[PDB]
Amino acid sequence: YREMNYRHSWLTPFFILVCVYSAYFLSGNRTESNPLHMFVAISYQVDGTDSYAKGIKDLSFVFFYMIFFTFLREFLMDVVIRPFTVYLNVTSEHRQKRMLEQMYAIFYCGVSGPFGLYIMYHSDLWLFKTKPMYRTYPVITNPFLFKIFYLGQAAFWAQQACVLVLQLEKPRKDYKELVFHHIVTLLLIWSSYVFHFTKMGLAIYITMDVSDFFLSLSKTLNYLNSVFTPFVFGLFVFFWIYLRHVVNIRILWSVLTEFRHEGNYVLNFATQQYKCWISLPIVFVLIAALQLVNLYWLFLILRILYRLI
Amino acid sequence: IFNLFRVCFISLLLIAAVEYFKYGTRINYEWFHCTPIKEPQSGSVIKLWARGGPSCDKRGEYKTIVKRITRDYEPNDEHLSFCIIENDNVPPVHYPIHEDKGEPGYVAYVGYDTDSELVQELCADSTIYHM
Amino acid sequence: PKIFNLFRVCFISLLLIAAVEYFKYGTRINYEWFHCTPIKEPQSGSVIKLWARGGPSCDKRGEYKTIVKRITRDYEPNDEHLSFCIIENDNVPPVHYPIHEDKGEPGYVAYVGYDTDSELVQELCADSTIYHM
Amino acid sequence: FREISYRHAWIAPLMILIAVYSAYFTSGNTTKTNVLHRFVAVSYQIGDTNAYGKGINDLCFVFYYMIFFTFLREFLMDVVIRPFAIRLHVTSKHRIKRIMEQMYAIFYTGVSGPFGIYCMYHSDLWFFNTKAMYRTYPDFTNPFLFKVFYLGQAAFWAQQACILVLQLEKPRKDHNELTFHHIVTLLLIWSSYVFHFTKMGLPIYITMDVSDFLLSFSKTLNYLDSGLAFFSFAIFVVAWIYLRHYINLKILWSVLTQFRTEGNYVLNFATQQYKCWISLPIVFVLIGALQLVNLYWLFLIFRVL
Ligand SMILES: CCCCCCCCCCCCCCCCCC(=O)OC[C@H](COP(=O)(O)OCCN)OC(=O)CCCCCCCCCCCCCCCCC
Ligand SMILES: CCCCCCCCCCCCCCCCCC(=O)OC[C@H](COP(=O)(O)OCCN)OC(=O)CCCCCCCCCCCCCCCCC
Ligand SMILES: CCCCCCCCCCCCCCCCCC(=O)OC[C@H](COP(=O)(O)OCCN)OC(=O)CCCCCCCCCCCCCCCCC
Ligand SMILES: CCCCCCCCCCCCCCCCCC(=O)OC[C@H](COP(=O)(O)OCCN)OC(=O)CCCCCCCCCCCCCCCCC
Ligand SMILES: [N+]
Ligand SMILES: [N+]
Repeated sequence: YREMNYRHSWLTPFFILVCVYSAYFLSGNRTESNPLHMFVAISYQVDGTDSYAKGIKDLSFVFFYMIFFTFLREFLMDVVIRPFTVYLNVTSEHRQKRMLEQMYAIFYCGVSGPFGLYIMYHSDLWLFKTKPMYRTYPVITNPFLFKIFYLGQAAFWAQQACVLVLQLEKPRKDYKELVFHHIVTLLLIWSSYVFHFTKMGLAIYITMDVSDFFLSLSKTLNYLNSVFTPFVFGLFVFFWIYLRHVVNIRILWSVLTEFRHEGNYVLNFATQQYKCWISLPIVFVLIAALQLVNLYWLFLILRILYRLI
Repeated sequence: IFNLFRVCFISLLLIAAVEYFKYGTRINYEWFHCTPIKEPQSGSVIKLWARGGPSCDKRGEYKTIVKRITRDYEPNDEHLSFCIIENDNVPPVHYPIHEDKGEPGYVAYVGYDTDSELVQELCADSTIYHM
Repeated sequence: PKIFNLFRVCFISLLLIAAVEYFKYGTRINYEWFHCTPIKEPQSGSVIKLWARGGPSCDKRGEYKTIVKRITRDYEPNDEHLSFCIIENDNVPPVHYPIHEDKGEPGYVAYVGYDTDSELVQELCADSTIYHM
Repeated sequence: FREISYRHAWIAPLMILIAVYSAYFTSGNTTKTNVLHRFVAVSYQIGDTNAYGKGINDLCFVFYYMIFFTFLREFLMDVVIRPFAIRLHVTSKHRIKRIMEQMYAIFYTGVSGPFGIYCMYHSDLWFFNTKAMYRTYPDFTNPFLFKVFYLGQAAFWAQQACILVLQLEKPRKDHNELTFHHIVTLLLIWSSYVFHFTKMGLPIYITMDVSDFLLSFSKTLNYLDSGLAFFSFAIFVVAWIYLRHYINLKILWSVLTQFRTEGNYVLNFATQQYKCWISLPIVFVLIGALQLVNLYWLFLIFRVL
C-alpha cells in the first residue's frame, strides 16, 4: 500500500471516498437522516421541492468534496494527463509540469464552465440577465444544481488553495498570483453564497471560468507547437473581452442601476435582506476590484498580443 | 501542514464570524432598525415606543419596548409595572422609509411601582404587567 | 522592543478587563438565558403554550423576557403574521420560583400561534389582550 | 534639558502630575463633571454617601496614578533611597541595586499595611471577620477608603508590573519570581474588585502587605549589616505564620463554609450574585493556589532558619 500510496498519490483519498460512499449506500437509508448524507450529498432540502437552504452541513459537503477533488486532482495527474504529456513527448521537467497545471485547468474549467452554463440555462439568469440577480433577493434557498455548483466550486477551490498552501512543490515565481486567485475566488464564492448572492455570483463565476478555460487551452498549446495556438488564443481574446469585461461591466452597471430598482432595497436584518445602500458600495467595490484586476490582466493579454503579432 | 491548519482555522473563523453576524443581526434586528423613543411622563413613568423604517415592524417595536422595559428598570431595586398597548390601526409593517412616520404600532407605559397608580391612568384599559 | 512588550501586556490586560466587564454586563442583561428555561407546551398546529421555569433568579421579568424571546424567535412574522398573549400569574410575586423542582405555577404564560390559528390563540388567551406581530 | 531629565527620572512624570493637579485645582469645577476628575479622584460616588460605584473611570484613575507611582517610585529612589544607600556606606553596587527595591518595599508596604488595617478597622471586617466577607455580597459600591486602596493598589502594582515588563534593568535572578508576584497581585486586585469581592480581598491583601513589609525590613537589615536583622526577621516568621497561613487558612475555611452560609448563595446574574456553587471552586482554588504559594514560601523561610 505505502509504495502504491507514494507512486499513486491519489490512492489515499480514493480509499476514503469509496469507503464513505460505500458506507453511505450500504446504510440503506441514503437520506438526510444518514450521518454520511452530511458529507456525500447536499443538505437542507426544502421538503421535496428543488430548493436547498444553507447551514453547517454545507461545510461537511465542502470538506468531503475537497477530498474528492484531491483524488480527482491527483488521479487525473497520475493516470490520465501525465501519460498524455509523455505521449506528446514534451521531454522537459519544468515545461511538462507546467503543462500539467494547465492541462488540469482544461478538465475542470471545461467541466464547470459548461456546468455553470447548464445551471444558468435552467434559470432566469440566461445570457447574463442582470435583473434576475436582484428581483428574488435574498435567495435564501438554492436549486439542487446551484447548491451543487456553489459548494462544488467551494470544494474545488478550497482543495486547490489547500494544496497550494501546503506547498507540496517548491513555489514558483507566479505562486503569489495563484494564492491571490485561489483566496479571492474562495472569498467570492463564499461571500456570494453566505449572503444569498448566488444568482449574481453564478454569472460572475461563469465568466471567470469560461475565460480561464480558453486561457489554459491557449496556454497549453503555446507550451506545445501547433497551428491551433493562435486560433485558440484568438478565441480567448473574444471570450475574455466579452466575459471578463462586457459581461462583468454590465454586471457592474446593474449593481448601480438594478441593485436599487430590482427586488427589495430596504435593509431588513430580520429577513436577511442585505441588498441596500450599505451593500451597494461593497458589491460595487468587490466586482469593480475584480474588473480592475481583469483590466490589469487585459493589459498583459494585450501586450502579449502585440508580441504575438 | 501547520500553515494550512492556520489558513483553514482563520478561514473557518471568518465563516463562523460572518455566520454570527447574519444570525445576530437577524436575531437582534430591532436594535439596528428600531430606535427606542422615551417620553418621561412623571416620576419614573415614561411612555415608550420604537421608531424606524419598514424593518421596524410591530415585532421589532415590541422587542425594542421590552428591551428597555427590562433594562431601564431594575425590579430587584424596585418592582415596576408596565403595559404594552398595540396600535390596532396599523399593520405589523407600517413605518415608512422616510421620517414622516405615523402612529407607532406599539406603545408602552412603564414605571416603578411607587408610580403604579400613574401607570394605570396612562394604561387605562390595557392590561398591567408587573416585573 | 521593550516598549512593545509593555503595550502587548497593557493590551492583553485591558482585553481581559473588558472581557470580564462584557461577561458581567452580558450575563446581567441576558440573565434570563441562564436562569429561565423556556418550557413550550404545544397546543395545536402553530399554537403553543409558552412559559419559563427556573430558580428564584428566574424573575417575573426573566419569564417575560424568556417568553418574549421565544415569541419573537420561534415565530417569524415575515413568513406569516403572528398572534400571541402574555398572561400574568398575579397569584405569585415577581420572585416566586423555588430552588428545587416543585416550582409551582409560572409567573407568566403566553399562548402564541401563527395567524392561521389566531381564532384558536384567542380562545386559549381567555379574554387576555391579544398582541399581533 | 535632557541632562536633568536623566539625572532626575522623576521629572518626566512630575510634569503631568503638576499639570493635572494644577489644571484640576485651578478650574472652578473640581467635581465629577470636570474632565480631570475621572483621573485625579475617585469616580462614581453615589449621592453624599461614602459608597462609590465601579466603572471605566476607575481605569482612568488607575492609569493616572500609575504615573503618580511612576513618579513616587523614581522620585524616592532618586531623592532619598539612593542617597540613603550611599550615606549608609554600602560596599557593593549589586547590593545597592537590591536594597533599592527593598527600601522602596519597606516604604510602600510600610504605608500600605497601615492604610489597609486602617480600612479594615473602619469597617466591620476588623479582627479578620470572615462573616463580613459574605453577608453583604455583592458589594457593588465601596467606601472611599476601599476604592482608594484597591484602585491605588492596582495602580501601584500595575506600574511595578509595567516597569518589570519594560525591563528597566534586564538582569535579575528572580525576575520570573517577581513577574509572577506582580501579575498575581494585579489579578487578585482586579478580579476581587470587578467581581464585588473587595471585602474578602482586603484581608488577603493585608496579610500579603504586612508580611511583605517585615520581609523587606528584615531583608534590608540583612544587606545593611546589623544584629537587628535576625530579630526583625524573627518578627517576620511569626507575622508571616499568622498572616500568610493562619489568616489565609481561616479565609479558606470560610470559603468552604461561610461562603455558602452567609449572604445569598443563589446565583443571580440579574443582580450580579456570583456567590454560588460555581464561584465556590473558583474562589477556593484561587485562594488555595495563593495558600500553596505561601506554603512553598514558608518552606523557604524555614530553609533560611
Ligand atoms: C471538475 C468537475 C469534475 C466532475 C464534477 C462532478 C462529478 C459528479 C460525481 C462526483 C462523485 C459524487 C457522485 C454522487 C455521490 C452521491 C450523490 C447522491 O447521493 O445523490 C446526489 C446527492 C443527493 O441526492 P439524494 O440523496 O438522492 O437526494 C436528492 C434526491 N432525493 O447530491 C449530490 O449531487 C451531491 C454529490 C454531487 C457530486 C458533485 C459535486 C461537485 C460538482 C461541482 C461542479 C464541478 C466542480 C469543479 C470545479 C472546477 C472549476 C474551477
Ligand atoms: C480555505 C481552505 C478551506 C476552508 C473551508 C472551505 C471554504 C468554504 C467556502 C464556502 C463554502 C460554503 C460555506 C458556508 C456553508 C455554511 C455557512 C452557511 O451558509 O450558514 C448559513 C446558515 C443559516 O442559513 P440561512 O438560510 O443563511 O438563514 C437561516 C435559514 N433559515 O448558518 C447557520 O445557521 C449555521 C452557522 C454555522 C456556524 C459555524 C461556522 C463554521 C465553524 C466550523 C464548523 C466545522 C464543522 C462542520 C464542517 C466539518 C468539515 C470541516
Ligand atoms: C503607597 C503605595 C501603594 C498604594 C497604597 C494605598 C494608598 C495610596 C493610594 C493611591 C494614592 C491616592 C489615590 C487617591 C487619592 C485621592 C482620592 C480622592 O478622591 O480625593 C478626594 C479629594 C477630596 O475631594 P472629593 O472627595 O473628590 O470631593 C467630594 C466628593 N467625594 O479629591 C479632590 O478633590 C482632590 C483630587 C485628589 C488629589 C490627590 C493628591 C495626591 C497627592 C499624593 C498622595 C500620596 C498617596 C500616598 C501617601 C504617601 C505618599 C508619600
Ligand atoms: C492602563 C489602564 C488603562 C488606561 C486607559 C483608560 C481607558 C481604557 C479603556 C479600554 C478598556 C475598557 C474596559 C471596559 C471598562 C468597563 C466598562 C464598564 O463601565 O463596566 C462597568 C463596571 C462596573 O459594573 P457595575 O456598574 O457595578 O454594574 C452595574 C450595576 N449593577 O466597571 C468595572 O467593574 C470596571 C472596573 C475597571 C477597573 C479595574 C480595577 C483594577 C485594575 C487593575 C489594573 C489593570 C492595569 C492594566 C495595565 C497594566 C498591566 C500590567
Ligand atoms: N441604533
Ligand atoms: N440555558
